[PDB]
Amino acid sequence: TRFHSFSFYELKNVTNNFDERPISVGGNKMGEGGFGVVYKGYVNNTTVAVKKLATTEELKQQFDQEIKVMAKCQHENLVELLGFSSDGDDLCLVYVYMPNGSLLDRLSCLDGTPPLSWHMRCKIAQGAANGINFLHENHHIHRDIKSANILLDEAFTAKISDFGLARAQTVMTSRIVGTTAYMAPEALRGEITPKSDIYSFGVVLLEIITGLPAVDEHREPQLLLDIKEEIEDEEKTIEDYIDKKMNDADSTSVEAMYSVASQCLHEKKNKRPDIKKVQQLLQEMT
Ligand SMILES: CC(C)(O)CCn1cc2cc(NC(=O)c3cccc(C(F)(F)F)n3)c(C(C)(C)O)cc2n1
Repeated sequence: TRFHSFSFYELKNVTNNFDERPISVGGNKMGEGGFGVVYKGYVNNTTVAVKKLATTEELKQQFDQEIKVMAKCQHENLVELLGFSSDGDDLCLVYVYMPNGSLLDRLSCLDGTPPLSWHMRCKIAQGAANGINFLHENHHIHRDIKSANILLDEAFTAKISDFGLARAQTVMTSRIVGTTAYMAPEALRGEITPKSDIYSFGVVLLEIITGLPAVDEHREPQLLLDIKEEIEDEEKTIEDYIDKKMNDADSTSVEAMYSVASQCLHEKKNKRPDIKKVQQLLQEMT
C-alpha cells in the first residue's frame, strides 16, 4: 500500500520502549481501549500516535480491516494512517497525532483541559457528521460511533477514528459488536445498517449538549439516551440538561442540535434521518 512499513525496533525506540506510564507522569501512554494501547511517539521530526495491538487471528483481522479502510478513505474529518508494523512480536498502527485527544476526554476536561465552548462544540458536531457522511457515501458502516472515537486535532477539527470493525437494512451478524450505551436497538439484535451509525451519532450529540457520558452507573438515568423520554414526557427540559460548563450556549442553537439528536434517536430505523439530512440540519443550525 501507500503506507510506510516501520520496524518494530524503531517504534519501540520512539515510544520510550512502549512506556505504559501516562504522558502526564512522563511516560508515553495516551489511551487504551480498541483492542490495544495508544502511545505517543516521535518519527522523523513529527509527533505520532502508535497503537500497539494486544484471539491472535481476530486481532490480525482488525489490523488488516483498519489498513483496508484507511487505504480507501481519506477525508478532513477522518484520522490519517501513516504506517504500520507487522515484523516484531506485536502489530502496530501509526497515525498522525491528534493533539487534543478524544471528544470524550475534552467533554470530561480530563487532565485539566478547559471546557469546550458551545461555538467549538457546534464545529465538532458538524465535522463529525461530515466524516460519517464520507464513510456512508463510500459504502462503509462504522459500527462504533462514540465520543471516544471522535478525535480532535490542533484546531479542534473532529476526526472519526477506529475502523477495525467497519463493514463495507439488511444484513445480519452472529458477532454483535459495538458499545451498548450508543447502540441502536436493531444493532443490539445483530442487524448491520448505516441507520445504526445515525442512532449512535444522536447519543454523541446528547453528550456534546450535556457534557455527560453516555453511561454512568452512579447516575439516574444510567443511560444518557433515556433523557429523550424524560424531555418528551415533560418531566425535564433540554435547558435542565445543558452543560453548565459553558458561558456561550444560546437556547436557539442548543434546541436546534437537540432536535437533530432526537430525530437520530428514533427507535424505528426507517424513521431516522440519513447522514445527508443530519449534515443539512447541523449546517442550518449555524
Ligand atoms: C491533555 C492533552 C494534552 O490535551 C491531550 C493529550 N492527548 C493526545 C492524545 C492523542 C490521542 N490519540 C491520537 O493521537 C490518535 C490519532 C489517530 C488515531 C488514534 C487511535 F486510533 F489510535 F486511537 N489516536 C489520544 C487517544 C489515544 C485517546 O485517542 C489521547 C490523547 N491525549
